[PDB]
This record gives sequence, structure tokens and C-alpha cells, in this order.
Amino acid sequence: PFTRLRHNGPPPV
Amino acid sequence: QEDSWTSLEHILWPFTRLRHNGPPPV
Amino acid sequence: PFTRLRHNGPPPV
Amino acid sequence: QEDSWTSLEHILWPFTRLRHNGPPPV
Amino acid sequence: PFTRLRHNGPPPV
Amino acid sequence: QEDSWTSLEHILWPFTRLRHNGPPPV
Amino acid sequence: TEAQARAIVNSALKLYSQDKTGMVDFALESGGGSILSTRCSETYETKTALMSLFGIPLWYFSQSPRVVIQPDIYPGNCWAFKGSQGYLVVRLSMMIHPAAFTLEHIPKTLSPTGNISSAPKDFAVYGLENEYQEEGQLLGQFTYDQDGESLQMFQALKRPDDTAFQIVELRIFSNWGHPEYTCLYRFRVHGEPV
Amino acid sequence: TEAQARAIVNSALKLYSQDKTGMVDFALESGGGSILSTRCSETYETKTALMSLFGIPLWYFSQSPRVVIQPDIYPGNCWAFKGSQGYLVVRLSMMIHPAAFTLEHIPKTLSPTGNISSAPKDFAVYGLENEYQEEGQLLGQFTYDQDGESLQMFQALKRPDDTAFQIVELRIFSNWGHPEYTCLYRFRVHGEPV
Amino acid sequence: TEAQARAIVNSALKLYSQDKTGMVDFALESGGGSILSTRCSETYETKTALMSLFGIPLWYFSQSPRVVIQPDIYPGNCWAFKGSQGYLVVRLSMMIHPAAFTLEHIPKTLSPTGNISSAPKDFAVYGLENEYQEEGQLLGQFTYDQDGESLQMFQALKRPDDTAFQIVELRIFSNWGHPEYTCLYRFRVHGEPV
Amino acid sequence: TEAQARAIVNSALKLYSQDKTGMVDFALESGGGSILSTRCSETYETKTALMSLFGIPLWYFSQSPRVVIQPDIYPGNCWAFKGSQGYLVVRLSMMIHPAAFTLEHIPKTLSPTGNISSAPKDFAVYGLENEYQEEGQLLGQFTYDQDGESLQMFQALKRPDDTAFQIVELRIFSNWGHPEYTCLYRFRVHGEPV
Amino acid sequence: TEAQARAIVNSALKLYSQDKTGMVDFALESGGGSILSTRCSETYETKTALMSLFGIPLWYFSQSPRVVIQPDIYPGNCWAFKGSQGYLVVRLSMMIHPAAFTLEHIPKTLSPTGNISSAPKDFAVYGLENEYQEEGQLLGQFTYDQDGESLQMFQALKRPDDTAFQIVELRIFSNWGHPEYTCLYRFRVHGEPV
Amino acid sequence: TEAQARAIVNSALKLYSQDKTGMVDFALESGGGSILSTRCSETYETKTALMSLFGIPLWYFSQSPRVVIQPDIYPGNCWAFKGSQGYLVVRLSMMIHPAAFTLEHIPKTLSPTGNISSAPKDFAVYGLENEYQEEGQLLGQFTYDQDGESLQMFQALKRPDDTAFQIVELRIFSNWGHPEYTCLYRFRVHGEPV
Amino acid sequence: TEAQARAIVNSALKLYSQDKTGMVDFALESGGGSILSTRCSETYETKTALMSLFGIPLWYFSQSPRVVIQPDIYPGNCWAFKGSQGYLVVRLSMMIHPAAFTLEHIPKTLSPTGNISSAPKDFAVYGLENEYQEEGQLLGQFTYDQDGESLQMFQALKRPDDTAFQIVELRIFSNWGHPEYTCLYRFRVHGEPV
Amino acid sequence: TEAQARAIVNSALKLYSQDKTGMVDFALESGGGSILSTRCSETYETKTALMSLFGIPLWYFSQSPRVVIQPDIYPGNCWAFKGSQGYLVVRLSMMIHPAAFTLEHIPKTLSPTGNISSAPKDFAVYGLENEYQEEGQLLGQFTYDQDGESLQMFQALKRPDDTAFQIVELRIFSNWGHPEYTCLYRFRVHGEPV
Amino acid sequence: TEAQARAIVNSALKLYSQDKTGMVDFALESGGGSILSTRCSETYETKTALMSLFGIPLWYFSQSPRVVIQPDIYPGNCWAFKGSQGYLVVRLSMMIHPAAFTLEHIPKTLSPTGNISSAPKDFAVYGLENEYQEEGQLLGQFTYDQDGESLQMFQALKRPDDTAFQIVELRIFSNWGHPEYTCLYRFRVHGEPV
Ligand SMILES: [Cl-]
Ligand SMILES: [Cl-]
Ligand SMILES: [Cl-]
Ligand SMILES: [K+]
Ligand SMILES: [K+]
Ligand SMILES: [K+]
Ligand SMILES: [K+]
Ligand SMILES: [K+]
Ligand SMILES: [K+]
Ligand SMILES: [K+]
Ligand SMILES: [K+]
Ligand SMILES: [K+]
Repeated sequence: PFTRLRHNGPPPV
Repeated sequence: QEDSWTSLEHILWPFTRLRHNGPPPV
Repeated sequence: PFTRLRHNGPPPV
Repeated sequence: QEDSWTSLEHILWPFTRLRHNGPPPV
Repeated sequence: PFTRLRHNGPPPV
Repeated sequence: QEDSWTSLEHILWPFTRLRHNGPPPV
Repeated sequence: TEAQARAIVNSALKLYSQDKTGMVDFALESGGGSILSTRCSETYETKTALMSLFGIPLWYFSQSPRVVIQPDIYPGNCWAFKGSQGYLVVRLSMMIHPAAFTLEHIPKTLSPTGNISSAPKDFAVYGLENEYQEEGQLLGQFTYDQDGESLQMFQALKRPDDTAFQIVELRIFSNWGHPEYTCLYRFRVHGEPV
Repeated sequence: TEAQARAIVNSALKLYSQDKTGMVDFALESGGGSILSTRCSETYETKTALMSLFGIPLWYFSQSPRVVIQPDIYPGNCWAFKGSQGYLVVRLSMMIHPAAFTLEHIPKTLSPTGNISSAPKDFAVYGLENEYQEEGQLLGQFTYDQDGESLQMFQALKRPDDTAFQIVELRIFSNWGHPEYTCLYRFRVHGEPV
Repeated sequence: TEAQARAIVNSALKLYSQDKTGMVDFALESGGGSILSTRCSETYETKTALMSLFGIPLWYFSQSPRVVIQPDIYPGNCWAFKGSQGYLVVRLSMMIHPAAFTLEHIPKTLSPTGNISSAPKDFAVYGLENEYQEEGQLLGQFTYDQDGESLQMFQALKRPDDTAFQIVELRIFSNWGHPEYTCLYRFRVHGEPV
Repeated sequence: TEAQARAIVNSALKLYSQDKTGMVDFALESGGGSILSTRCSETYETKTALMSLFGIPLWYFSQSPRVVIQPDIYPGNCWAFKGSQGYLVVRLSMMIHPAAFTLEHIPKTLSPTGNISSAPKDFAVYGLENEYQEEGQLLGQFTYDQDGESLQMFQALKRPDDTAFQIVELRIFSNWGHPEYTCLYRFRVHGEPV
Repeated sequence: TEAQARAIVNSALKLYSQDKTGMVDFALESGGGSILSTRCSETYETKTALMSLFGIPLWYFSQSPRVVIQPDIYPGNCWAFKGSQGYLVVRLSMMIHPAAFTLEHIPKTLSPTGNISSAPKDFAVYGLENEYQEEGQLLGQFTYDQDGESLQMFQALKRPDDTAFQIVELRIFSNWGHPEYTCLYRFRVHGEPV
Repeated sequence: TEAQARAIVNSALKLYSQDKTGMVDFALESGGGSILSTRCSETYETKTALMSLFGIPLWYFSQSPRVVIQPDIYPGNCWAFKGSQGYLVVRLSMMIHPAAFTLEHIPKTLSPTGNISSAPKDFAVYGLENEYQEEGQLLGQFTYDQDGESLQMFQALKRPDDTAFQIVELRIFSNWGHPEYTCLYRFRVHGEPV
Repeated sequence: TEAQARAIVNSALKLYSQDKTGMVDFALESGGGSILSTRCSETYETKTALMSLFGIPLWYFSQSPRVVIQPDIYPGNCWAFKGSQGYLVVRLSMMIHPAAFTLEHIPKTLSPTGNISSAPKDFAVYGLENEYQEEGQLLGQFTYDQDGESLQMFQALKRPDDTAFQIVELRIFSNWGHPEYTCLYRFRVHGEPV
Repeated sequence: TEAQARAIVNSALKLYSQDKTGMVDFALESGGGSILSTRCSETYETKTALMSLFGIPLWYFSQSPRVVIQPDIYPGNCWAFKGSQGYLVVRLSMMIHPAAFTLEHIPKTLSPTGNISSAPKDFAVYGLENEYQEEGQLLGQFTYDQDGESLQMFQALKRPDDTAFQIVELRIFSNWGHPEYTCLYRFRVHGEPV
Repeated sequence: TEAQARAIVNSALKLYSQDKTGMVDFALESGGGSILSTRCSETYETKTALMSLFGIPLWYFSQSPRVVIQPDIYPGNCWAFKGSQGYLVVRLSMMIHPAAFTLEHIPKTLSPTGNISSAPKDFAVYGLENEYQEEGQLLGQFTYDQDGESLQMFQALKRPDDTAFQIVELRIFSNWGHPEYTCLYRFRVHGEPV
């Protein structure tokens, strides 16, 4: 099934 | 779950019409 | 997920 | 659940072909 | 929901 | 379950690009 | 007798155009009736109506109990349930005092098989106070007459009080002899809103 | 008079089978009419929705305006708009000089509620040269009569010249008293093609 | 003559309600007929049917030959095949001795153009012993008459012996002048089961 | 003059940050304004906006009239209507006495072509008492000046009495020469609530 | 004879690598051939389906007819049709005068069941001028020999004139005894382009 | 004083362009902040912002708590929670020693309502060591001043040690009087990375 | 010796074309074999084969155990399981008395790495009566010889009875030294149907 | 000097509001620029994915290259490519003679990490006559200065003739020290249209 | 000579089964080669490949340059680039000293047109030290011979020193006369790892 994910690590900046 | 909803809302936004039937929160 | 809803209230006629 | 199935069946109906391999219930 | 099926019976050959 | 994944992978295969960043298993 | 004739014809056509009866059908789906499909008998499953797409076999078609509260009565547009007795639960569009019921079946003259042995024969209608009540209040015992008209009407029992219902269960106790299935084309519920 | 009786009856049935009027309906969808949905009033919002997705309820409506140009008029197969004023824009199957219009509503005898207070009452029909034309040309002002027949026909204004239209706007100014909504079962456009 | 008048009216309405003919239609899809879609001529791409879901218009499609064995005959609910010649093969719900065929087209009074030039004109019907048979038995040669009634009935040739058929081919050789396509609303097969 | 310089700078920046005007915009969508999209002229199909999801480009679309009441004014974030005449109806977030209107367009220095020929030129603003009213009260006639500042303010005519409006119509009669379309970046409505 | 032995072996390998025949296959899909799936027999329906959706089992098939014009012939990569008669319609990559045809089936030694009773036996090939042409032109009658080689070639009829075809119909009239289905691994069309 | 003036203006514009403060906002979503939406108060639900598609009512719009860590502060682009006190939990993009917080609200001059009674008034900020800790370490008690500047900054308590946090909870204990809801436009977290 | 040479070459090519062995492979997927993927060892996961779409990283590719029962043996088209010993469970297309097994690996001459240290070395094959049985009946112990031919065949143990199996487990007890993974290109099961 | 002070401030604000430069950006997406994503470096792969489907993690990325030609430059709204070298191909809204380029990055004061080591350092701009042209024409070599202003402008090489371009390639040869990736916030192309 | 004949045959078949050459192909995708698709010339839009799922045809697509490093060479399984000149960059599975290259095209005997005018004719191969390098080391200049064998091998220039390459560029300068496109079936890179 469709299932989003949390990242827990900061994005590129 | 609602990350899915907000990305769906992004897809839908420009194509829908928005009518206020009363003042929105501001 | 996709999930239908029952209405429990009569339609316009 | 099967409300979803019947609306999918509405979508599919005109584009499918129907073959009876035996008498349907009447 | 989408749900695959096992066959348990051999295909045409 | 993963029958669904492999048929999705069949759909996706010709349109994706494959980059090896290291040797694949052989 | 000519103007009287035109009046009679217009009267007959007008009645015909009003769902053939001129009476509200509180079970009719478009007006708000619905099947409680978890409280219906098992649907009869043939693997014989094959739907295909681009020649690929896709799924086997069979009618749902919803057709019982839809108006089309061309042959085949009926709900076939398994065996020769069964039941269907219908939620009405309004809370009513039920007064009468209608059952329709195709006429024999249109049946490809030559007979209507799949038609309901002995049946009863019960009023249910909630969707979990199993037996309910008997509203009437009746027989659909295979030698009668396509559309048949049946008067509910006259009871000292008037209890209102928004759920009715149709119990078919027998059919006209078909061994595999029983076919219901249309069931209507008539009465007075509260 | 017996053969004359048969002739009268056959005439009545023949007319009945020809969409009750014997006249082309240039708005009929299957024959080439279409609703211009971006120019119609907003469909009435029901209290509950048809489904949910990701926890958000979706589709708060019963019928789309397409049903107004489809022939089924069982109760509930009507387009509901909010309140007692609204409008519907229809592209006809051909460029015509409009001669008459038809409005149908259910009879009071088939209404679950006992009344047809949701039927249109006062209305007007305009011809549009383009669907974005702001002010149309008046083709007529009319009232649908709740004490009259289910199907009512209305004569277009008699024009000195002849301008043809392939788009018409139906404006409803009032209903027969329902506060929440107005329900349109069917609107037809009759006339002579150019 | 009053009671007789009522009897005449009721007899006419009863016949009308029985698919207008009072006869089994063994080609009717809902009753068990099927199109052999691999043995039909080319569909003309009209793309005049709208498909929507949840009120959202999605796309335009063309009617399949299945509509030839479905009962709705509002204008546009027909199968358009390319040009003025074509053929359609239908498997019947029973093995029968064919007695007659019916072709329906809309009346000119309901056609937007004023004419029914797309209607079939000259046609023939053949019996096939199996769905792979190329050369069938001629059951009749006919013309659909554009100046006649909407529904027309045609009598089969009865061979001196009695061969039964469960497969029928309709060959259309010409239409009433439309250059692009021919539109077939309904074809029925009548007869006696074996 | 140093402390005074800082005060002048801070006053200017503060005004700039308050939507450049320091005034409520009662047409602003996020604050409660709405387009009456059934009462707008035709959108020109530019198809110059890209839609993607997850970085995957999907398809090109054209801007809706909603952008006229949203604040972004980078080049291209405008509603293009067909030709050089059009109209837009907006429902305001409050019932107000209108005092002024603002029209913004991009400056020539940011336009790729060197000119703003697609900008509105002659326009008028009307007050409507309800969304079905055809003939409104003239609130002003104006020209957007292609040689002036990007944001231009226009003073409403104040009638001797005080009628309040919650619906406003912008009519554009001409543009600065673009033959295909006119592009509207932002329209604001200012005034005093009742 | 050693160099001659190497020459014979290289010749054999070279031919083997050239699709086993050294001849253009104008039906090969990757080279421009295509199955006209709306004109082919219905794909064989397996007992179980490939998935379910909303509780309804979907896709009761193994392989689509496309595999007939793809080169893999491992057991199971064949198109199965119902029974022992069927047909396949193929559009070739060019307009050609057909000279020969190839049919491949698995060898008996690779069949899990021990037999190849599902292989085609008697068949014919027709050229079609249009895919809706009812009767094709016979290019040949042949038998696939279960005691012969896996790959078998068949010579087209020698024609007085030369009509070219870009569509061919393969009709199978019989199989080698399997009652349920017939399985086609590969069909090739050879000839000279116009 | 001219060059000094240009320096002052450039300095002010530069500060303005740096998110108005020149300080990292560790709560900002694009830089890695996120709402822990299961630990926020109930969102205020109006059924008054209706999104429709082709005129079909589709869903009722309301802003999520994510907008609190997004920069747009046009009126309406705020999270409305139910009642006059509530809480929001924010995960920061880095583990920091928190030094200060910023709250923004629209100025009264831009509010359609004439007031900002929906703004937060009394509030506190707590540091949480894990997403399940309920109270946390108090980082400060403050009041947003409705008579003050749109953007307000608040210094965290000076504590003998320095504990680092990557989760902070904003508790709003009161608003400026709106009975239905409280509206948060933007909350920022400033401090020193570990 | 020339005709004898041609016979030898045709014999060799014929054997080659029959899956190189001329024997049924009851594990082959297209013929009905399947992996019981919940009873296979852990797949080796590299994040090094990146699939992207429009430049967006999409997913990391790795081969499933299904490739072990597919014929392609180009380098890389193998199932890599984690470590140097593991197991794979295969359901055969028929109930058979197993007689022999085949293992294929790429030859060293085609390996980019210069070696085939990832090839299976010591292994055993067991027959399982049901998919939950853990050890099963030993059908044989073998070694794949890295200095041998690409394709190697192994004879099952001769046992006094003949028990039939439709599930076989291949246990690899060691590889040829690769520290990270073991790569299986193809495993075949031969025998006699019941 | 007070009026002069107001003039200086208004001039500064006016320039600020005109995209900070007062110059057309022919790369701006909303104005008609587009990323040619099949010619850009591969987007940087984040450690974790955005979702999963059927157990497979999907979408390992933060921002698509489109953000490079969109005006928002809050931290994180940048396109990250792998390592310290990469390229971006942009189609301009018009055919121009390029005169100057702009690169923006966040200021050090807004960076969560305290540094902007991910900013581009040494770069070059090329004009392409076709997007598949292998070697472009050098328009300039430049360095983005981490000790300079957030927005930096660079003068294109002065050409003897004038060749126009509608496609430009930005090549980054180095960054300011971040080992994993380089982040591009915004690139603008200025010049004179043909 | 019989045992010798068998040895010759077996040696030939063994070489044939080892990718026809017995040599590692370091460009092969499955073994670790990759296309640098941002450094390939334009794909010609043939749209001659059909995509289906579950037997349902969905849409036509064109082959990507990935097919140049995949082994299937049936007619049509090639990458078509626009015109008669193009280039392709491939990253190899190992750092190698290149010794030879192979180009394959279909034989004329398998081409529907009788010719292979779309085949590459004049080409050169360059070694690149990193994927951003513009000017590579020439490894050879060659012509693919339309009158030669399907698979052709080409010897690299060996420089006096030994530089190894893991990136290779194929430049095609001309084809055998097809004006629209050139079709590349397979390119292999052979050599010795470092
Ligand atoms: Cl079904
Ligand atoms: Cl929402
Ligand atoms: Cl994978
Ligand atoms: K029914
Ligand atoms: K209707
Ligand atoms: K029909
Ligand atoms: K705007
Ligand atoms: K095949
Ligand atoms: K905000
Ligand atoms: K394999
Ligand atoms: K940006
Ligand atoms: K290839």
C-alpha cells in the first residue's frame, strides 16, 4: 500500500 | 498519512475553485 | 486508503 | 467496499465485451 | 485494496 | 505483495535510467 | 364516447408513466433506498458471463441485490440468489407506516427459457427496528402468482397500532421450481411517512 | 367506434414512445447536447460525502448537472443546486431557432416527502452566441406549475428576425418553497435547425 | 363500449410494456445474447459519448456493437459502423428456429437533422451453425423502410426442414445515404426454442 | 537628521511589508475573497505552467482567475483571458463601502518582450447586490497606465448615499495592444466594513 | 576436410544466430509487426485469477497473443486460446507478397506433461486487405507435425498474379488432442516487400 | 549624510531580506523543521472554504499546523486551532541551545475583521527531550502584544547549565479574545547548534 | 565424413536449442515453477544500482530469487544472497520423482571481476512434502566445480522407494570465496512426472 | 535632504521589489524558462526515501532542479547535486544575446550548519545552439564568493559578433568545501532579446 | 576425424554461448556498465515499442540508449538517435586498459527493407578520465562495414604508455544512408582490468 516515510535527517541546504 | 494528503492537495490546488461561504480564520 | 462512506440521510429529490 | 467495485464496474462497462458461455439467470 | 493471487495450478504450455 | 512490485518494475524498467555506483553482484 | 375514450387513454398512460402504480416507492434506490448487503442471502455465482478487455478474460459478471430496487425489468436484470429460498434486507428512504408491497417479475412471454420457474413464490415481509434485529414484526405473508400479472401488489396486515419502520426484510420461502437460483426483479415498499 | 378507439390508443402510445413529445430535443445529451459545467451554478452540497481518502472526506454531492439532459426521471435523478436561484448552460446538438422548451419534474404522488417544493417555479431561457457571453438574449419568462402536469411545455418568444443559437441558459429565479435546494429533473430545447 | 374501451387500452399498454412486441428477444444481451465482437465490422469513431466519474468529466468514447442488443433507443444510443456496409454476428441465448427479426431506428421526428440517412436500408440475415462458419444459411433479405414505423418486423424464410440456430449474422448492404457511417439502434431475433 | 533617516527608512519598510499599501484587501483569497468563476470571461489556453509531483514533470496547464486575488507577481503568474475584453466577478470577505481599487502588473523592466502590451488598459468596476445581479452600480471608470508604476491605485466614486457591496465586478474593455490575450496579475478592493 | 568441417559448423551457427532461418520475419513485433487483438480469438481463461480488487478476482489469463510474435519459446511463453479452433490476426511490418510461414512449438522433450497435445495441428493462412475484411484470401492449408521438428516452415500458394498483403489471419482448425486449449508459441511471415 | 543614508537603507533592506531577523530559524520547515501533528491541539473545522471541481463540491479546506513553520504571512495563511488555548509541538532541524523565539501575526491594518482578536496572547515555550515527554523544561513565559509590532521576539530564560533540545512545545494559554479559534501565523526558534 | 559432419552439427545445435540439455526443467518459472520467497535466505542489498527518472533518484535495484528459475545467464542476471551460505525453496510445476539437478554459473572468461568467487560451491538438495517442513528428505550432496563447465549436472541419490515431491529446497553450504554474497544464476530440477 | 532621503529609500525599495535587480530573468520558470532535466546532473540522493510502495522505498531526493529557476530562497529550497561538480541546462523564455548572470545562495547568517560550504564556488556558463550539442560556447568563467553578498552578478564575455542563445549550461567545477553535495538556490540569465 | 569433428563442434558452440566472443564486455549493463544518459545525443522518436500490463496495451514508446549495452539483437531492439551523427558515453564496470570494441547490427537478411541503411558507418572511440572531461584520448577510428558480418570487432590503438579508462565515448560520424536516424544495436568494450 501507499505509505509515506519520515526522514529524521536534515535536508540539503 | 497526511503527507500523502498534502501532496495530493498540491496536485489539486490550481485546478479546483475555492468558494468561501463564511469568513475563513485570519 | 480508498474508503467509501454510507450516507444515512436521504438524497435530494 | 463494493460501492467502490460497482463504480469501477460503471467505468469499465462500455469498454468490455460480454460473452455468455451459458444462460445467465433470468 | 490491491491484492495479488497465487495460482497453485500450472499454466498453459 | 512483491508480485505487484515486480509488475510495477516491469512497467518502470524501460523509462528509468540505471547508474552503477559500484560493481553489482555477478 | 370519443372524448371519454381520450380521457381514459390519457388516464391510463399517466398512471403507466408514474412507475406503473402512482405510489411512492420508499425502497427505490435513486430516492434513497439501499440494500443492507451483509444481511442478504448468498448471491448465485455462475462463471458464465465473462467480461473481457482486448480479448483478455477479466472478470465474471453477476448482478448485485441493488438491482431489486432499480426499475429496469428487462430479462436478466434481476438479482439471482442461491437456491430456492432466501432473504433481502432493504433500508427505506423514510420512516413509514408500511401499507403495501409490490413484486415484479418478467412475464413468461419474454422469458428465453419459456418459463419463470425462477420467480419468487411464497414470501413474507417483516419490519425491523434496527439493522441487527433478526426476525422483526411480520407485515405480511403472500404468494407471487406465476399465472398472474407481471406486477403484483400485496396489502400489509392491519394491526391495532401503527409501528413505523425504516428497514424491511423480504423473506422468500420458495420459488416456482428452479433448482439453482431465485431471481428477484423488483420489490417496492409503499406506505405513509411519519 | 372500435377501430377509432384502437386508432386513438395507438396514436397516444406512439406519441408516448417518442419521448412523450414527438419533437427533437436538441439539448438531449446522447443526441449531442452537453452541459457547459464551468458556467452552471455550483452543485448542491450534501451533508455527508461519498468517500474519504487519507482521512479527508471527498465528494459532497448527489447528481451532476448532466442528469438534466438525460431522460430518466425516477425520484432522485435530478440535479440539485443550492437555494432557490440558479442557472444551467447547455450546448445544443445543432444551431437552431428555438421554438419551445420543456421542463419535467416528478409528480407529487411519487415524492417521498409528499411535496415537490424543490421543483423550479419561475424561470427564464436565454440564447447565447458564445458561452462566455455575459448577458444573453431573452427567449422567454415562464412558471412551472406545481398543480399542473409532470411535463410542461413553454413557447419561446416570437422574434421579428431569426437569430439562431447553439447555447442556451436556463435561469431559475424561484422554487416551490424548499429552503435548502432546487432539483431539476429534465430540460428540453425544441426548434428548427438552420 | 366503455368496458371494451378500457380492455382495448389495457391490452395495448400491456403489449407496449412487453418490449413493445410481447415476444422473447433471443439476441437481447441481458437475457443471454452476446456479440461476437471479433466478427463485427469496423466501429466509426464518433467519440460523442461522455464518460465521467463522481461528476468529473473524463473523456469521450464511441458506442460498441453491444448497444445493438440493449434496449435504450434515445437518439445517439446506437452503434455506428464505418461506411454504408457492415456485418454483426450475435450468439443467441437459446438454440431456436428463427421466425422473425426486428430492427428499430429512431423516428425522423426525433432526429436533429430531420432525416435518418444513417439508418440501415438493405440487409440480410444468415444462420450460422458454429461461430467459425463462414458461409451461413440465408434466413432472409429485407429493407428497413425510412418512411415506415420506428420498429419494423421482418419474417424469416422457413426452410422446408427445420435447422435450428444459436448464432445469427446481420449483413447491412446499404444505408439511407449517410456517407460516413451507419447507425444501428437495436436488432432482435425471435423464434421458437428447440 | 540621522535618527530621522532611520525613522523614514523603517516607516517605508513597514509599509512595504504590509502588502505595499497598509490597507486591507477585501478581495484577497486567503483572507476570504472568492472568484465567482461562473461569471468570468474565457481563460486563454497558454499551457505555460508545469505541474510535477515528486520531481516528475507531468503536464502543462493555464492559470485560473484565482491568481488575480493571490499575491505572487513574478512574470507569468497572471490570469490570461482571451482577447482584449473580459470581466471578473469577485465576492469580498466583508460587506464594505468601497473606497479604492488597486491593479498591479509587472514592470516593463521585468518583461522579456520589453513591453507590457498584454496589460489591461481601460476598465471599470461595478458593485453587485447579489451574485445573480446583471446590472451593477458603477464604482468607477479607469485606465491602467503602461507608463506608470507597477502598482496603481484608483479611487472609487462615492455615491451621495452609502450602499455597501460584498460583490464586485471588474470589466476590462481594452489592453495595451496584445492581440491574443490580456494578463491580469492582481486586483485588490479596499474600503470600510459596515 | 578439417577446414571444410569448420566451414560447415560456422555456416550452421551463422544460420542459427539469424533467427534460425536467415529470413525476415515480417510479423516479428519488435521489427514492426503487431497483433490486432480485437480480431483474435478470446484468450484462454485459467481457473484462477492474477489478482483481486475490492473482493472481485481479476485477470484470468496466462499470456496475451503478443507472445506469438516474440522469439522466446521456453515452455509456457505461448498464447493459449479456448478449445481446438481459433484465429490470430497480425499486421506485418511492411506490405509484402507472402512466400512462406513458420510455426514453432516446444519439443516433446521439454514438455512438463510429456506431450505436446496442445500444439496446433491443421491450419490455414489468409491475406487480408483490411482488418475488418470478413473473408480473407487463402494463402495456404497446412498441418503442424507433432513428430517433426520444433520449427516448421510452410510454402505459400503459388499465385498467378501478385497481390500484396500487410495483414494475415492464421486460423487453427485443430490441435494435437488437448481438450481444454491450444497453445501457440510463434508464427512467422516471410516473403518479398513491394 | 547622503552616503550614510545609502548605507543605512542598504543595511535595512539587507536585514529585511534575511527573513527580517538575520537569524537561523531552526523550526523552519524547508530547512528541516517539522510538526509533530499528533501532539498538536485540535484544528478548528469550518465547513466554509469549499473546494470544488467542475462545480462538484469536493472537500472543505482548512490550514494544517505546518503553515506555522512556513514564511507566508498574508491574512488567512495561519493555523487555526479550536478554542482560545492550545499547543503545538515542533521538531527542530538541529540539536540546539535555544536562545530566543519569534512570533508573527498579521497587523491589524491588514485584518479584514478590523481586529486581531484571534492572535495568541499568553504563551510559554518548553524543551522536550523526546517526543513522548509531556511537560518538558520551561524555556520561557511570554505575552504576544496585540498593540505591538507584527513580529515579536522573546529571549529564553538564562539557566545555569545549557541543555540542548531538538523538540520544543509552544503552549498558547490565551488569545486576544476570539471565541471560536486562535490563529498562529509563524513561530521561529533561534539558538546555537551543539 | 561430410554428411556425418552435418549430422553431428545439426545434432549439437538441436541439443543446444533445447535449453542446452533436452530435459524438462520442472522448476522453470514460465512452465509453472515458483519461488517460495518467504523461505529463501536474505537478499544481498547494495545501494549501488540506482534507478532514476528524469534525474530523480527513485529506487535501488537488486535481483529477486525468481531469476534463479529464469534462463538468461548474462553476467549480473543472478540472485545475490547475503554471505557465503544460504538456501532457496522452489515449488515445481508438477509432482515428480526427482532424478537430477542442474546448476549454471557464468564462465570465468565473462566475469568482469576476473573470477567467479561468488559461485555456489558445496550444496545439497532436499525434497519437502509441504511448504512448512524444515529439513526434508535429502536428494543429494554435491559441489559446483569452479574449474568445470558453466553448466553442471548432478544425479539424485538412488533410493529403494521413489517418493515424489513438488517442493525442493536448495541449500548452498559454501561459495567459492566471495566475502559479501553468493550469486545463483540458474537451478533446474529434472525427473519423472507421477 | 529629507525629500532626497525619501527619494533614495523609494528608489532602493523599488529596485528591491523588482526581483532585486530590475532586469529580466530569461531563465525564470514562471516567465517561460524551463529546466531540460534529461541534460542536468543527477539529483543528490538523500539517505532516506520519501515513501514506500509494496515494501520498496521510493524517492530519495529533496528538491528537483526546477527550484533553481524559482525565486524562493529560504534555506533548503535549493537543488542539491552529488559532490562538488555538476551542471544544469536551462531553456530561456526567449532567444537572447546574454549579457550577465546572477547566482544567489543563502547568507551564512541563515545557515543551520553555521556555514555555506555547499555553495557553488568556481563555475562557467555556456550557450548552446541545441540542447544535445556536446560542446557549448563559453560565455564566462566566474567564482561565487562566500564572503560576498547573497546575490552576485557576473558579466558575460564581450563577443566580437553577436550569436544568440536560448539554451544555457551552467557548469559548477567546485563548491565551498562540502564533501557530500552542492546546493544551488537560484541562477538567472540576463541580456537583450533578438 | 570424427572425435576431432565433435571437438570442433563443441568448441564452436562453447564460444557461441559465451556472448559469441568469449570475452568480458565491460560496457554490459547487467555486469555493471552504465549509460551516462546526460551525455548521449538525441533519441529519435520512433514510438514503435508497445507497452502493456496484464495483456492490456497501454502506449507506444521509443528505445532508450540503455539498449546499446543490453544483449537482445532482434530487429528493432536498437537505440535510434536523430540524424546520422551522434555520441554515447558509457561508464564501464571496471577500470581497464581497452584492447578492442565490438559493434553489432542486424544482418541485411533479417531487415524488412533489404538494407541496413540505418546502421552506423564511421565512428571513433575515446577514453575519458572522468565523466566531466570534454576532450578524451582517441582510442580508435573505425568504419562499421555494411557488407561484413553482423558482429564486427575493432582493435584499439594502444598508446606507448598505459592509461586505464573506466569511461568510454562512442562518436558516430555517419550512417549507411538513412536520412532520419541511426540505429545502434550493441556496443561492447573489451580489455584487461588494472
Ligand atoms: Cl460482478
Ligand atoms: Cl484541507
Ligand atoms: Cl528491486
Ligand atoms: K430491477
Ligand atoms: K433527468
Ligand atoms: K440499443
Ligand atoms: K497574482
Ligand atoms: K513466442
Ligand atoms: K506561516
Ligand atoms: K537465471
Ligand atoms: K530557488
Ligand atoms: K541491444
